[PDB]
Amino acid sequence: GRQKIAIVGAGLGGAAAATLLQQAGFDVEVFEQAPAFTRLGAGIQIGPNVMKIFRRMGLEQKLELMGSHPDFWFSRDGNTGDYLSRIPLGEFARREYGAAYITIHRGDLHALQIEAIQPGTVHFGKRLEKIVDEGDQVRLDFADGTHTVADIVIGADGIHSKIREELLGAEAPIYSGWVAHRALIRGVNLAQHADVFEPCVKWWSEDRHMMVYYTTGKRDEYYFVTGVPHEAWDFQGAFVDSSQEEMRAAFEGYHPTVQKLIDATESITKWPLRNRNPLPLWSRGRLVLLGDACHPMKPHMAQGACMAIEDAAMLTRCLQETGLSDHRTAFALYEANRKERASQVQSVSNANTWLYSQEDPAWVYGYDLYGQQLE
Ligand SMILES: Cc1cc2nc3c(=O)[nH]c(=O)nc-3n(C[C@H](O)[C@H](O)[C@H](O)COP(=O)(O)OP(=O)(O)OC[C@H]3O[C@@H](n4cnc5c(N)ncnc54)[C@H](O)[C@@H]3O)c2cc1C
Repeated sequence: GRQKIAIVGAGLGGAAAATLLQQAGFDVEVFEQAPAFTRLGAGIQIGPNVMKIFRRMGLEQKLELMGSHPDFWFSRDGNTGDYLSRIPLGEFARREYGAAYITIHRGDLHALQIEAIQPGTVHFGKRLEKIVDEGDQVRLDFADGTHTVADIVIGADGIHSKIREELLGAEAPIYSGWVAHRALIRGVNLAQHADVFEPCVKWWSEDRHMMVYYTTGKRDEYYFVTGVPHEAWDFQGAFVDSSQEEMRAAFEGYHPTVQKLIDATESITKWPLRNRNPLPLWSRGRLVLLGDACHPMKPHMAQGACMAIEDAAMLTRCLQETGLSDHRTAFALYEANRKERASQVQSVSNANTWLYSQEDPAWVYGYDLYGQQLE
């Protein structure tokens, strides 16, 4: 008796799903390949639509205390500093969308999310190598020679998803012609230029950009992440070190505020971004996918983790409707209730002009996931 869910991947999507599903009364364990838990030294942006999901988890208030609450998102021209858009966030967002827009330290958010999972149910050092849906249950084999069995398996295992591979076979090669540079800035370097350093700003030019925001309400730590054309990635790491000289050449011509940020860094890392992504895969048999395993996308709108967390919330609602004994109905309802919004996000990402002009972002931030009728 008593049915079991195995989740592969303890990233933001897998850890959200584990929390929501356990809080709903399901029996859930999580299997993560990393040998240890790492707090990523990076920021992340979380819109009101996802703060409403952290609310269900009991984490919204804590995240509000930890994060920065920008009053606006500014899009600015990279060369001139002209204001291309002034998107109201802050108290306007709280009233209009029903929750805060925050920017926050991603590693600390991630730790808080894993700490909401029942102790004894998250297993590190478990890299899935083989999975077989035997028809009435699924067996999972890990690289350390252990295994586990479950009634359904959630593929929360990211763009390199092994669940996706077991279903579709080996994915065609995808190359990388662009990178994201990442840096955290603190210090007198930050204090010296605090008057010109706005809380949430995207600096744009013809073929590249730099996004910048604070990670905490103290505004003592300032983060940037870029998107920049780059030669094909052939390094073994998921990242490599970059340098100020690299960044200053890539951002030649940008406004003095951006040059000040580059000069203020101590350590920059570079991350490969894929040129292409496959079409969504939602479920097959006893396997269901969420987040970057399901609908990998270019990072143009920076809503990927938010979409993974929305997936987790909607999947939980659908399993609450059907129970685990009727997983095929749940998995069908999940896809039916997510695919159009995922497709709108895809189409707007393709245009790559999100908040470049003074547009109304309500369709993203005002979305009411728990209000949607599953039908
Ligand atoms: C430059 C950039 C900026 C971004 N900014 C934002 C932002 O501000 N806001 C936002 O919402 N999103 C943002 N995103 C998108 C976001 O990072 C991703 O969409 C999100 O991480 C997807 O979460 P996930 O849980 O689906 O996958 P992941 O975060 O990739 O997690 C997958 C997990 O599965 C594990 N795993 C993989 N293979 C296996 C295996 N075989 N066995 C076991 N475990 C395995 C991995 O180790 C990992 O822990 C950005 C992305 C980029 C590239």
